Amino acid sequence: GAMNSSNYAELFNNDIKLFVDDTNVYRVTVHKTFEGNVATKAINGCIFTLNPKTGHLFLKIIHTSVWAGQKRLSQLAKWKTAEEVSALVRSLPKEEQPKQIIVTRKAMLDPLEVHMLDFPNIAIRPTELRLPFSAAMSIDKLSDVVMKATEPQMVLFNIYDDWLDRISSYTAFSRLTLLLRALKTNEESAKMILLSDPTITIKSYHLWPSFTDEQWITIESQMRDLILTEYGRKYNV
Amino acid sequence: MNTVPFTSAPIEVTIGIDQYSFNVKENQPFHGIKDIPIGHVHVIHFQHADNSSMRYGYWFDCRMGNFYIQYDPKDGLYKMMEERDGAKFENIVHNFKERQMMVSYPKIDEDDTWYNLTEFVQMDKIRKIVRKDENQFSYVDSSMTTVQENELSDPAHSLNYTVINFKSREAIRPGHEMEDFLDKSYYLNTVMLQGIFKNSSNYFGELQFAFLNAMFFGNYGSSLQWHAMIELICSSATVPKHMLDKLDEILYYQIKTLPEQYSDILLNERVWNICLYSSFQKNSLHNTEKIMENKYPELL
Repeated sequence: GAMNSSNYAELFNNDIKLFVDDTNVYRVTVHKTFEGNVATKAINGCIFTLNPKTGHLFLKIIHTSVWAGQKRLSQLAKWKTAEEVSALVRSLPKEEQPKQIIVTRKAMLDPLEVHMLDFPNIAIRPTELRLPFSAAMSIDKLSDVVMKATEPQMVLFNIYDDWLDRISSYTAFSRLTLLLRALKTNEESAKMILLSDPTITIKSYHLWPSFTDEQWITIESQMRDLILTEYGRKYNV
Repeated sequence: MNTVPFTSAPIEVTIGIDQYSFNVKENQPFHGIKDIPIGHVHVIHFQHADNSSMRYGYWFDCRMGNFYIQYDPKDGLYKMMEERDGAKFENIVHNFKERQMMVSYPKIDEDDTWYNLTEFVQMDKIRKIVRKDENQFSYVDSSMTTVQENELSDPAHSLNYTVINFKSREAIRPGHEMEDFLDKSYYLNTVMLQGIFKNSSNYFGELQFAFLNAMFFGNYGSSLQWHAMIELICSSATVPKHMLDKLDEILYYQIKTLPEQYSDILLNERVWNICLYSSFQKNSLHNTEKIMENKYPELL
């Protein structure tokens, strides 16, 4: 059934599973036409497919050419997501195929179930968790490869950098969800917190800065403060 | 005009014949039903006064043999049987008729209700859904599960309705996932009509039989099948015009006949709202939409 606060540890067991987030697949800017009507212009998007145990991220870049001459694009975006996730599963060796796919949005269930009919033993699950994976495009290196793409492309990352050398996958996921929740709530403030000390850099092969264990505690505290402030503002509480 | 004689009525029972019903008292001198119209299937159905659980009954066609009802005190039900001796049977019926111990099938001349509910229903198709090849008539009851319900446990007592599943490889061509899921025309027209049913008449016959089992026995699996066969047509963008016109007539008479008090359990809100207001065929079922809006506006 649904993945929730109750069954959260299941994310870090030894059963291969992927989160799929389709938020950033179909992206547009809304603008005025010469005649004063409104139109959209698509920009490149991405499917965010993440192994929460290992940090392996399958970033399938969705090039605007996909949408050319298609109707009902927000509907099509879900089916295109399910087509590409199905294609990714088929591309993996059997021993690397997921046992479960957790979709962040309930509207992905039917599209993914129908594309995965050939895999009756892979469970397609919704979640009650309100995960901040929409903010993936606030990670500068992910945003940069998506915008630069001139054709459909799959790019592989580890979203945890080298963190699993020092921390468990539970702690790594918690740090990732905190960073993304801060980036989602106040991007400018979160990015200021992450880059404020010029001496801490991002390795060429990494997404996030090279914080010591003590610096990560300071950073995580700054992200928590950012999130609660913004919350008091949002709700006047 | 054919007759189904009864040996006796030893237990108090409500007896149904098609859309009609009669209360019979324990040991009331009741000996059957005469003047049954030839040319249609019929159903004779029972609900005991002491156990209003298990409605049960028999589908039959008097053209196929001489049938009678006899109570079995061991199995505790009214059973249909075939009399193979024509002269014994004619003599039984003639005697009971002379003593006027038979009710008359109470058909109004103007009234095409039964024809309209059974237009495509054939005994030979019923006998493939309800498998008991040694009898020419078919037993159905409230509790019998469908092959589809069983997949998801006694195979010999199942309703072998055609399995319809919108999220199945049968329903979805590899490479046409979105197209086939959002527009079920290939599943309706190639897989079901051309492939399995062979023609719209056999499809409608099964749809009408499922409805009648839902209505007369409260058979839940039958109600599921009736709605699935409606949804498969309404969810297809491409349906022959004769089929849509015929479906509107079929459903109109089904909704007209349904007891007003059973709309809550026998009608699926999602399917009817989707079929009448959202589907490709939202504007193709004028008669059905008008009777549903006047008879069951709460459901909608």
